[PDB]
This record gives sequence, structure tokens and C-alpha cells, in this order.
Amino acid sequence: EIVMTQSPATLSLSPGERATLSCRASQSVSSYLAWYQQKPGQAPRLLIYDASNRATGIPARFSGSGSGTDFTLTISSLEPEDFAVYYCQQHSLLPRTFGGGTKVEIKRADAAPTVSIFPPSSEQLTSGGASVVCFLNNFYPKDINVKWKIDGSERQNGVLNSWTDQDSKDSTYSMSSTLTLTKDEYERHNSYTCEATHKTSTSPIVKSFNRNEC
Amino acid sequence: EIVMTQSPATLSLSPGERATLSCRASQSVSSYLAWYQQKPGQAPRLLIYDASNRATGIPARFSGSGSGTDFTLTISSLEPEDFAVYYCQQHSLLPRTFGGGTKVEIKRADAAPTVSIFPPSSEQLTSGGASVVCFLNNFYPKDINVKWKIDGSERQNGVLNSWTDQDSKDSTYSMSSTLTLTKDEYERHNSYTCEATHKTSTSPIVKSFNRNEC
Amino acid sequence: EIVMTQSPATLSLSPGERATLSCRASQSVSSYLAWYQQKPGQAPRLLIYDASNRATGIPARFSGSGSGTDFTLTISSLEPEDFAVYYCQQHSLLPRTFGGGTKVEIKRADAAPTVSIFPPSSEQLTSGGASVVCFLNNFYPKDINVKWKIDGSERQNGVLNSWTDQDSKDSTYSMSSTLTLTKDEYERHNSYTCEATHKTSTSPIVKSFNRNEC
Amino acid sequence: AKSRTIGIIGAPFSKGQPRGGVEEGPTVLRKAGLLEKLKEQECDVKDYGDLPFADIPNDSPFQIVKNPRSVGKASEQLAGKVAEVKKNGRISLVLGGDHSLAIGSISGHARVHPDLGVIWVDAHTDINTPLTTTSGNLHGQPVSFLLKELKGKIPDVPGFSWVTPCISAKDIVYIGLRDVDPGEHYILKTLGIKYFSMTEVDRLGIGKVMEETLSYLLGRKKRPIHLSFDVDGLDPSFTPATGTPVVGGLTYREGLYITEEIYKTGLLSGLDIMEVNPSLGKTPEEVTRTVNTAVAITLACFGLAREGNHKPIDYLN
Amino acid sequence: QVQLVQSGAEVKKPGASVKVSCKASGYTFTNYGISWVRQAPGQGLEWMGWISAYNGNTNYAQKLQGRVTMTTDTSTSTAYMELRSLRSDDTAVYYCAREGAYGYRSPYHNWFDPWGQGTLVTVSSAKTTAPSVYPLAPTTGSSVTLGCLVKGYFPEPVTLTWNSGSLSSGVHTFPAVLQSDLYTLSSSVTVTSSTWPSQSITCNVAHPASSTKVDKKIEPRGPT
Amino acid sequence: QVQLVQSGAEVKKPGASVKVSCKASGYTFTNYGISWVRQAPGQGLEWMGWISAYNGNTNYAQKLQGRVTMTTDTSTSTAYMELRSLRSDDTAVYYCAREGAYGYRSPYHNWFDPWGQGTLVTVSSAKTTAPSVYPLAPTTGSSVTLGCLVKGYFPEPVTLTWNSGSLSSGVHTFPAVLQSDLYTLSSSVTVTSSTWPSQSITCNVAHPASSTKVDKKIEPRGPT
Ligand SMILES: [Mn+2]
Ligand SMILES: [Mn+2]
Repeated sequence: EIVMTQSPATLSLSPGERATLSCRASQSVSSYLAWYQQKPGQAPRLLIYDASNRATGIPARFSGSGSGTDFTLTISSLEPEDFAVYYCQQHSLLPRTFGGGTKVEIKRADAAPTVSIFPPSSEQLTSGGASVVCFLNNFYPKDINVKWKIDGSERQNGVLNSWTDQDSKDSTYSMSSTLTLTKDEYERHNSYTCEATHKTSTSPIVKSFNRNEC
Repeated sequence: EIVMTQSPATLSLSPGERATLSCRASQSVSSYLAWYQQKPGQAPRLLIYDASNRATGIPARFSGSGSGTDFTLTISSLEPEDFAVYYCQQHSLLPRTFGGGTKVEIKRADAAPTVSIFPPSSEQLTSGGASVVCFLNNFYPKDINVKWKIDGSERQNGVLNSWTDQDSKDSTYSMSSTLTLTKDEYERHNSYTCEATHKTSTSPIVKSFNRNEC
Repeated sequence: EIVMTQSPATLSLSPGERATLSCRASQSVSSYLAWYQQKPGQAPRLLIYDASNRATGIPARFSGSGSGTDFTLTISSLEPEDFAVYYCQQHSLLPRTFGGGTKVEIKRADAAPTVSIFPPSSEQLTSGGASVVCFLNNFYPKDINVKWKIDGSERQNGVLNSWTDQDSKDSTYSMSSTLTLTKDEYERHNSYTCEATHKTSTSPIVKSFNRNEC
Repeated sequence: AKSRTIGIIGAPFSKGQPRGGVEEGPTVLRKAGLLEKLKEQECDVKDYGDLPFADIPNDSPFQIVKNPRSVGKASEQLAGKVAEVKKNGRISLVLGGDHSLAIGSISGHARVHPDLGVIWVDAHTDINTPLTTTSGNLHGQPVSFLLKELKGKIPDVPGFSWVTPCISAKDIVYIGLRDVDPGEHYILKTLGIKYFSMTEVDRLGIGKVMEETLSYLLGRKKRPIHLSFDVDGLDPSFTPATGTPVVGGLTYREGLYITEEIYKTGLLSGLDIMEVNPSLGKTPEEVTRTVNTAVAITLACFGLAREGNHKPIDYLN
Repeated sequence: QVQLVQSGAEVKKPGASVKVSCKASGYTFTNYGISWVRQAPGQGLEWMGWISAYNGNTNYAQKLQGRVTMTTDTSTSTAYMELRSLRSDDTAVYYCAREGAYGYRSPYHNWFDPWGQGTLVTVSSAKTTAPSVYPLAPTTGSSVTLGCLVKGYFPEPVTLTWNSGSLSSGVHTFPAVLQSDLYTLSSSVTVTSSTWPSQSITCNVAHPASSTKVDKKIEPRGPT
Repeated sequence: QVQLVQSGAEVKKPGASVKVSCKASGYTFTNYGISWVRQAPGQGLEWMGWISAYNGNTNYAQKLQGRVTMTTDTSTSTAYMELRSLRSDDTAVYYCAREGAYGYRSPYHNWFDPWGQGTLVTVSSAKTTAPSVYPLAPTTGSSVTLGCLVKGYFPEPVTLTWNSGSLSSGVHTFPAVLQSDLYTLSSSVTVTSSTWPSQSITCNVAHPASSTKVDKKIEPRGPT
């Protein structure tokens, strides 16, 4: 099961210069592997066929090299349509393993998240649930951890974090701190807190509300 | 002490086809043993007398064979009154040992346990005890382990598990996680947890309560 | 899977006379099995090759017999270097099962355990754990059960018992009642008890301490 | 050319044999690409479609023979279609199905060439009669309807009114018999049918066997050859996905060989691939081996020879 | 050009399989060979079997031998892959691609050059259900976002638009997560400030596999 | 017909024994032979001694030689079994049955064909006591069961009926378990839904060995 290791896990480079990527083998694949262009929810189309040589509908800038253990994927003329999770994939040993993921983001000026926290509705309370979700918005780069608290004492098993891709226009990111509770647990407490933490956030961004305040 | 080993330990077969059972000897008993019908709390009545030949009030379907080391108990026309712990028993060597147990259950569609957890009463707290028991209900097959925790840290020496037979009508099973504590140990902690685990339960079913919540 | 049963499970005989051991088959192995000398953490070297005949580097005293169901391992000139877990092993049926274990101890005058009980450190309490272990020491024979109590109410799921071999010089035995708790469970109680029970102990040896006593 | 000019007739019919599932016979052989695996060498392939098999609902049994009229209607329909594709000048590739279809497959072949020969490569002779079988399954009675030396002795079982016995007992060679019920071997010995069972196969060697088989059929006179080929006649190590597997069959090598000798006469004029059943493989790998076997058998019939096949141009260019 | 049109996104319980249609065109078929690769989301990828279209060479992978079946249909250039004894680890996108036939008449190829568009297969025995939308949307911050929660739908996916999609800046609409109870859960954010009390904003939910639509009008409750 | 009327269910501390009456009838006595077998609940069974009624052949078992005594009383076809140095491992149902006399005038028999009804013997030194009933019975589930707990009774058994037994569907009434303090503990379930606030349901407890009865009226406390 030769493990193929992609040394750039993530990548964020502006429309511009070379975006040389790395993929390593645990054996000698020896010029027998390829490169792919998995756009989100699409066909992971071939970039480079046999460690080189640029297959059949490739634009201009997708040279690469190898032969035979640690290979290269050069994106010289970056062309911002190419922002996709890239994959090397060894071939000439069974079973035919893959790389890990080479998310090519957009490099831009680090955006700060706009963070606030939101209750369950009375329409929800007539159904009998509690879903207190904080909503994080327009930041760069991806990494935020959000903590919850039962009036000061932390929460899990409802808490879910889910991120989109990078935006087309302002090129930002995404998270809801999707948390679900019960109506009984809702009514026993007021001060519900959302503690964001981004690289732009020097202090951890806390936004809160009491129950029966809004 | 020839050990008689019953190769089907448990059995769960629908009202229907053959229910051939196995009993093995450590020596040559040589056509000198019998078969029994121990209903729960009843008389373990004879099925098959001397490795064959169907004694004296046997219905129609209780053939069996042997002679002389590893014997058979065939239940060809299964007849769902016959759901009992079965025993082979060698005879012609002293001392006259028995088999292990051949619990013939009902084969049905695997039922999921209904699980929740229950405190000590104030009537108990006026007596000075603590008995926090979780109550598991209507499942198939038998095997559930239930864990307890002192607000997150596990419990024994009160914890007792006790199972009934299979039900007559819906044909399900049984457990209380019978746990006993002290009133002092009760009052020092709140979040009392019951973690069920059944085959139908893909996730271990956790049901909890705080003290002074209910 | 012919089960090979060793009739002496344990053995404790002084440097001296014959130490005839027994190994039985569930079929007729018929002079087709061997005898071994598994010292602790060593190579289970061959003693007797084909139910007899004393292989190739055997000292003087390792005769044995069989042919063909219940076999003998005679240690006539006992020689106290030979204190090892012994194994018969059938061979000429697949799969090739083994015996159970024939721990040849030292026979001596029954030693009484020296028993006392020990708290968690403040260095542990700065780490946040509780490990209350009782320490049992220099006894013969092996068998001691140690009970714990939460100021009078018994304990498990931390409690671990672990024994060494018999000592070289004074030829004694070993146990810690390795119990682990939490710092919170530590601070809620004082009188921590260790109840030893050895054959030499006519009364069960209780040693205790309060928290904040030592 | 003359050979490798193919008319394919798929015939998904089952009611001669009891194990239902052989009606995915032509479907699996076509989805294994028998058509395109012919088309590398000079195979004039013309698919004529599958034959419709209507369902007689009251196909009432005979004394022992069961589902008779569906078999007889299917074989009459196939006799018309085989006569059609032999008037097309092609080699009739008739693949089913079961040996019940081989009645019309030999009959319509005899409607054009009345003096052919039958190489019935099968584990069994399949020459039980309606009277002296004990099954009554018509996947083992095609040959008894077809021999003129058995006329006046075959019952008028319904569906078989059109049946004219058309081949002579001295004009048929069994190759690879390995399980015969007693009635069939009395017929085999009394008619003086030449046969090479797995005894005689191993005795002469498979090559001297095919040598004497061609010396028996074609040694007198050049005449059309109708290889009707069962896939249980090979050993069930290669085709376990058949209706009646009997151990001890021909090796897959020798099955391909028998087909290649029939090709290198240049006189192949009719081909049957029967008893393929994808429903009876215990694994799909068994089915895969069985179907790839039968496909490559059919390839080596029409001149996918193991020596090589070519197109006559220079290839150093 | 050289493509693979796959078919099609389908969910199965643990039971029968998904024979994935992998239709080929453009390139001449049986001059090459089609393989298969699973991808669980948020994971790596495992190739899982390759057939030569030349002659039926099965050649499966490790841990599923066995579980996989792969045939050709080379009348039409499609190839197929079923499965057997399905399992909730196989919640994976199944891609087919062209490794080239490793026979004798087939050109040198190592490199997967058609790639098909994928096949969303999650092996879950849950029931296809409507979602359950659970927001609120109105305590000193000038930045006030909002959003909804989407609870308990099956299967994937939902669609979340905001003021019927007209509110677009700040829209971030989220991939789900599979429950312990084998259902799916999602949400989405939008942004206002504290200075927008007159922005009545709805999440406009539609789960088309249940064909259910919720347009959740959201309002705070009484303060002071 | 051929029977064995036994007598009788009795508990002893670790002290003196239970001479179990094993009365025979139907078949001619001293033409056969009666044995004995223990059964702890939830366990297998161990035969523990066989006498021939023909001539006093004692023939006991392993691990109790010693502990067992077995005689005949063949005026009346009864046979007896005492014990000695009793112990809390002997919390077992004692059955007697007819192995046939293995003498010389006695017919071929290997097979235990009378079986007696049993004898509930638990070797416990606890005191015979009343139970202590500890329920409640009224937080979003539509299915709401109920039940009681039964604490600290000795010996076996209690009887648990529900609305004096009139509530019968959902009744599941439970075998006990022996404490660390040598007492016994049980419970029982019933079923309502969340839609039954007007179902006043009592467990109706009776421990006849203490002759004590509790009919526990159960009520929830104040919500909100
Ligand atoms: Mn056959
Ligand atoms: Mn046949």
C-alpha cells in the first residue's frame, strides 16, 4: 500500500508566479504517476500524464517532473481558474494509492471574521428543540475554533463546525458553530456565549446573549 | 469426569426447519446418553432416550443420533413451544456429567433497546440510600454492556445486570443496570450517565441526568 | 482441536524427589508428543522428544512415558534450576494444540505477607490524579485477594493485581493492589482501606489510612 | 473469407433444462464482447437479433417429457432461422440457452447441407428418448430426434411434428463424454456411432483424437461440419457456471484445440454454444472464468487460432 | 473529447449495491482500460479495481475481493462496478477513469486521462426525510450576523438561500455532517450589523430528495 | 403416573441442612434408584449423588463426599438428601430424579424419567425482612413507561402487580439479584405514553415470606 505523501498540504498563492507542488512515494514509482485537478464537486481531470508531457487539452503551464521517488507539479502561469484540490496518484504498484490533498486557495490580505450568536425560535420552542448557533463570516484564512459555554461552562455533542470553499469575489471563508440542545436545557440558562478565535483576532472574539434578552 | 461439550451454546431459529444440535464427549460414551427439555423453572423432561428412539410421550420430530463420541439432537419440525435450554447428558461413566446449555431462543428481526436512567427517590433519601438504575427494554439479541460514570468517571461494585427470558409475544429481552450507592455519594455529584451498547446501537446509547434536574 | 489437559496445573516441590507430571489427550496422540522447559521470558526448550528418549543436551533425569492418551513427565533428581512453566504439546493431529501450564514453584515454609497501603502524592495531586495502591510483599503461596473500600464501601475498575515469579533467594511472592482514582474522588474521602487475605493470614489483614493523616 | 463469416443467433431459451437462468446466456456472452472480439480478425459479423420465445401457458407434460411444446416451437423457430442464416452463406453461430435448441440448430443446417456431420462435444450424449429417459428434460434429448436410424421409434411428442430426423448414426462423433445414463449408451453401441470419450481422448491424445475424428467425418469426403459444443464438456475447474457440471471434463487447452482443428479444415459450417448459465456460479469469478472460456472457444472456432491471425499486408511498414 | 459520463448518485442501506454506469466516448474503447476509485469526503482516495476492456481481466484490490465485481459492456463503451456486503464506511464518491489496457495491443498508459464526474454514494439505512429548520435571528457588538440551523434531513443535500438568495454578501452555506443516528445536519451564515433592525431575513431551505421546502421567517422576541 | 412430589422450598443460613423430601409414586419403588442434582440459577447443573433404593449403595460425587448424606425410606417410596457444612455457593434448586437402580434385578435405565418439581434452597444467613419500595412515575419522548424499585427483601420472592394487575400490557416483572449484603432487589416495568397524565398507576407489592404488602401510589412533583 505505498503511501503517497503530498508535502504541500494546503496552498494559498496569488494569481501570479510558480506554484511548485511536491508528492513523495514510499518506494520507487519511477515516472509512473499523474496529476489531477479536482474542482469541488467535479471531475478530477488529468493534468500531467506520466510524470511529465502534459496531456491532451492542457493549457500551457502545467509542466512537472519526477523519476522516481519525490515528484513535482509546477503551476508556472498560475491562472486563477486553477484553484482546486490537487492530487498526485501513484500507479504502477497495486493497490494504486493516492495523495492526500493539495487545496490551492487564493492568497489575499487576511480578513477578520464577523461573529455573532443566535438563539432558538419560539417556532422551534413550539416544536420542542434548542439550536443555538453562532455564525462566522468573511474571514481569511480558514482556521477558527469556536467555544460554547452553559452560562460559563463549556459545551459539546451538539457543536458542529462546517466550512465552505473560498469565495469567488471577496475570497473569504465560512463557519457556523452548529450546536443543538433541548428546550429544557434552553430554558434553564440565559447567558449563551460564542468565543471565536481567528489569526486576525488578537483577542478571542466573544459574542453572547441572555435568553429572554432578544 | 468426562466433560460433555455442547457445540451450539446458544441457538435462535425461527418456527420452521431443522435445529440440529451437537454434543461431544471426551471419551466413548457409545450410544449411552440422553436429551432434555428444561423449560425455565420446570422439569427437564426427557426428549431422546438412548442416543435415539424417542421416549414415551415425545411428539413427532425429536430424532437424534450418536454412537459414540459426538452426538446429534435434531428438531426437524421446530414447533415454537420447544424454546428451552436443552441438555445432553452422558451416562455410562461415573460421575455422569452433563452438557453446558443449549438455549434455544426465537429468531426474529433485531430489536433496538429503549434506554433511560433513573435516580434515587426522596423516600429513599429519607432512608439514606442511593440506587441509580438504568432501565433497558425490548431488544434483540441479548448482549448489552452498560457503563456508569461518576460525572464522567466509571462505576462498579453496585452495578448489577440481570436479564429475563425471551418474551412470549414480541420476543424481546431485558436488562436493568442495577446500581446501588450511598446518599452521601449521591449528593456529591449530579450528571449520572448510562451508556448502553447493543448490536442495533451503532453508537453507544448514552442517557444521562443531573441530580436536582428531574 | 484435540484439547491437551495438564492435570497438575501448579506444582511446588522442594529440591529433591520425583516431580511426575501428567498430560492427557482427548484422542490417541499415540507416542507423538513432547515436553518443554519455558523459563520466564526465555526459549521453551525441548525436554523429552517423542514421549520418551531424552533429546540432545538433556542432563540426566528427564525420563517420561505415554503411548497413547495420558502421558507422564518425571523429574526424578529435581535440580532447582528447573523451576519453569512446563508444557506438554501434542503433535500428530492438526492443529497441533498445547497443554495448559505446569508452573513448577519452590516448596517452602508458608510466608506471611507484609501489607500496607499508600496514598497519592501532592506531585500527583498537582497533576490531578489519584492512585491509592496497597503493597503486598514476601508471602507464600501466591493466592491473595485484596479488597478496597470508599471509607467502607468497596472499589473496582481501578484495582489491578499483578504478581511476579517466585524469588531466587527467599523464594517468596508479590502483589500490588494497583488502584487508580481521580483527585476529586480522592478529596471527598479519608479512610482508605486495604484488606489482604492470605492462607497464613487467619484474619484478613486490614491496613488503612485517612487522607490528611500521613 | 469463406470461413470467419458469422451469423450470430442469440437464443435465450430454458424450458428444456430445469435450472432456470440459462436465458441469460446470449446476454452475458454479448456483454462479454463476443462480437467485438471477433472483429479484430476478418469476421463478417452480422447480428440477427435474439429469437422471441413465446410462452405456451398450458404446455401440459407428456408421460415423462415436461415442457415439450415450448421446446418444439423454439426449435422449429430456430430451424427456420438457421436455414435463413445458412441461406445467407454465413456460419451459424447459435448460442443459447440449452441443448433443446440443437434440434433445430442441426435441422436447419441440414435443410441446406443434408450430408453434414455433428461433433457433439458434451459431457453427456444427450440421446435419451421420450420413452426411456427418467428425466424427461429436453436439454438431453436433441440427438434422438435427429437420427434417421431411430425413426418409427420416437413418439409423436407435441411440438415435434415438424421434426425430420436428418443425420445418420455414422455421421456423428461424440468427443468428451463422461456421464451417460444406460439408454443412451445402448443407442451409442447399437447404432455403431463413432465416439471418442475421455477414455479415448486420453488414449490417443487429443490431437490423434481430432485426427481420427476428421479422418472419420472428412476422411471419406469433404462435407460441412457442425460443431455443437456444450460448455460442461470442459472440466468444471474452468466452467463451473454450467447447468450439469460433471468432473473430469476436457482441459480448456483441449477445448480450444478441438475448435482449432475444426477451423483448420476450413469446413466449419455451424456452431452451437449451449448451457452457459451465469446464475449458477458460486462466485462471479466462476462466472467470469466460464464466460471468458466460452467466448475464447467461440473465437478459436472461427479462426482466432492460438498460432496467430493476420491481415495480408506487410507489417514492417 | 475524451470523457467519462458517469451515472449516478444513489444511496443504499447496507443492502444491494450501486452498479455505477461509467459511459465512455471520444477515445476508441478496448484500446484502453477503465478502473475505479473511492473517495470518502475529507479523506484520501483508494483505487479499488481495474479491468482491461481488452479481455475481461478482473484484477481487483485488497480488502474487497470479494466485495467488488467489475465487468465490461463493450457494445456501448460503458464499464460497470457493483459491490457486495455494503457498509457505512463506503460513504464515498466513486470515480472511474482510464488506466489504459495493460494487454499487448494497447498503448502505453499509466495515468488516468478521462476522469468521470463522480457518483455520490453513502451507505446509510436511514429514511429519506424532510429537514427541520431551527434558527433565531434578532448583545453589545456592532457586528450582528445571523443564520439558521438545518436539523435531521436525509439524504444529501439541502439548498440554503437567503432572502431568496438576494442577500448574497455574507452567505456561507455549509456542508453537512452525518449524525450518530445516520441523519444529516447543516446551517448557513449571513451578516448584518447592529444597525439593521429592519432587515427581515429568511433562510429559504429546500431538500429536493424529500421535495420539501421551508422558508423560515425569523423574528426576535420581546426585550426589556 | 410416574412422578416425584418433592418438598420443599427452604432457606438455611450456613448452618443445618435441608433434608429434601423426594416422594415417589406410580412406579414400583426399589426397582429403580433416585439421584440428586443442584442447579444454581443462570448456571448449568451438577448431579451430586445417586443411591440405589435396592440396597443402600451411597455412591456420592466429587467436591462433596462428605458434605452430602443420602438414605432411603422405602416404607414410603420417598428418598432423602441432607447436606453438611452449608455455604452460599449452594443457592441452588435441588432436583431429584430416577436413574434406575444399578443393581442386578433392576431394569435398564440411564435417563432420569420422573422429574420432581424442584426445591428452592439458597444458603444465606440474612434476616427475613419486608421490602422497601422506591419508585417514581410521572422529557420530550412520546413514549413514557413507568415502574417501581423493590429494595432489600429476604428471602425470595415478591409479587408485583400493576393497578392490582389490571394494567397488564407492558407488565414485565423481574427476577431479583442477591446483594453484597445478602439481600434481594427487584423492579418491574409498565408502559404508558406521554398522552396519559390521568393514569394513576401503583405497583402492588407483596412479599409473603415477610407477609408484608405495599401498594405504592406514585405521583410526580411540581414542574415549571
Ligand atoms: Mn451435460
Ligand atoms: Mn446436455
